Amino acid sequence: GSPEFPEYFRCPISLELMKDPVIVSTGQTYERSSIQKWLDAGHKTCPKSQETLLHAGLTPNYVLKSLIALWCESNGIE
Repeated sequence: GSPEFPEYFRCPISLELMKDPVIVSTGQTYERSSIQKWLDAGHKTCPKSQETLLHAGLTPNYVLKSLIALWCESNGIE
């Protein structure tokens, strides 16, 4: 029983959790402030195993916001 999950709720970036979650190639959905922080730096690899995103384009994924927004409501996480 551990609250460990890559997506859906908290970001694996720094356990900040996401509000507006952004999808990128490779199918990652993390918070823009965490992902685009390093993607903008010129890198395009996932934080999991460094799966090269190849095409670095930020596609806003609205599926997760209502979910993550639910979890940071349970615990004030950021």
